[PDB]
Amino acid sequence: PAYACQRPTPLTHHNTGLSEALEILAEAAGFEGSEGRLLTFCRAASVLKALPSPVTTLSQLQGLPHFGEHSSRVVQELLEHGVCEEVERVRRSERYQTMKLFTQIFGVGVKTADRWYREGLRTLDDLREQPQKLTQQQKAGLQHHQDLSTPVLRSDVDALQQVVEEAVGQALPGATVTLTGGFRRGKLQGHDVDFLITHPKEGQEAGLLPRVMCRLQDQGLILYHQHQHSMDAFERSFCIFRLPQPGSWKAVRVDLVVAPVSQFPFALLGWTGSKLFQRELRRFSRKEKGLWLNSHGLFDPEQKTFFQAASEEDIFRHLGLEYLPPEQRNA
DNA sequence: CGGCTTTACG
DNA sequence: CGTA
DNA sequence: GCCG
Ligand SMILES: Nc1nc2c(ncn2[C@H]2C[C@H](O)[C@@H](COP(=O)(O)NP(=O)(O)OP(=O)(O)O)O2)c(=O)[nH]1
Ligand SMILES: [K+]
Ligand SMILES: [Mg+2]
Ligand SMILES: [Mg+2]
Ligand SMILES: [Mg+2]
Repeated sequence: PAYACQRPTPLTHHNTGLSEALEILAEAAGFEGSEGRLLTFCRAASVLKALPSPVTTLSQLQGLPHFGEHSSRVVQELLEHGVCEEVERVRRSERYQTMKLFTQIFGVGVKTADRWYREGLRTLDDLREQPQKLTQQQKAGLQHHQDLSTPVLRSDVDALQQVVEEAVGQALPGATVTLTGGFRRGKLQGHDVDFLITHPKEGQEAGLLPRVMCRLQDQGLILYHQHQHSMDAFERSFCIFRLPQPGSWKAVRVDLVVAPVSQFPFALLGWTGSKLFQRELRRFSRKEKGLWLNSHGLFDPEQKTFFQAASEEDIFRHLGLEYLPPEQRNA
């Protein structure tokens, strides 16, 4: 199928080297402001992730969506020689390495990274030498960069889920906490931990994060937090937690999002990802079904009505798609 | 060409 | 501009 | 970069 939401995409697969190479080119395209090329290379990579066995010959690419001349050439060289010269050229280029370093800082996007690169900056120390030019978010991302570069593990997730569950339960009787993001899709490692919070009585979830954050801050667990007030915007908090470790601690990015229970299935679907799965699903909804999907709902612009969903299964059914559990959304 | 997910908040 |  |  042409859309990633039409096919199961497991976390581990049979074309790891080929997908890795295409995702290098996708990332590099993004660094150069070519978001169309990034999307195609990402889609091509995801098609290989969905295949039931390894690609060993070029003919297997015939008929595969999103494989044109460029993506096919990359696979051809990897099959024939074990490397793709274009990919290796990107890997060792100063532009790619610096843009990857900068864009992985919390608070730095492609545009900021590119400006810093054009200004001649190249290292984290170059950034630190002019703290007056950094936002508070970027200061926090640099302050904690080493820890934030360290993979978050399942044991960290379990520990953070307990402290968030404890704080949410202290802030609002009856509130629930659901692990979302990459760990819900079965990832064993990740860049952060994402939690979705709700309450079974519509409206009772309002005003929750300030209470949650105060209780976390009084335990000394919050190194950074950025709160966004709240339906078409959820209350959200992008945090850096201080996570205890044997004899020490490490900083961990944690995202908290609160949804009213009426919108919980849409929030869970959106925050579970993957990012490409989400994009593909929303593209499918609009272009194939004429319905507008976001993290709050599913809108019929002809009838001018929102679909009330009680589950992710409801949403897949309303879109005419076979249900995919989170572990098969690893597009 | 025209499109490419989503979009309020800080 | 940045954040999911 | 690929699709229509
Ligand atoms: N609308 C929108 N949703 C996004 C975007 N990026 C991600 N999402 C959605 C889809 C994402 O799955 C979800 C959580 O975002 P992460 O925590 O940044 N990523 P994940 O947990 O998958 O992996 P890891 O943390 O290990 O890097 O938010 C975006 O630019 N826009
Ligand atoms: K970043
Ligand atoms: Mg173009
Ligand atoms: Mg995450
Ligand atoms: Mg996150």
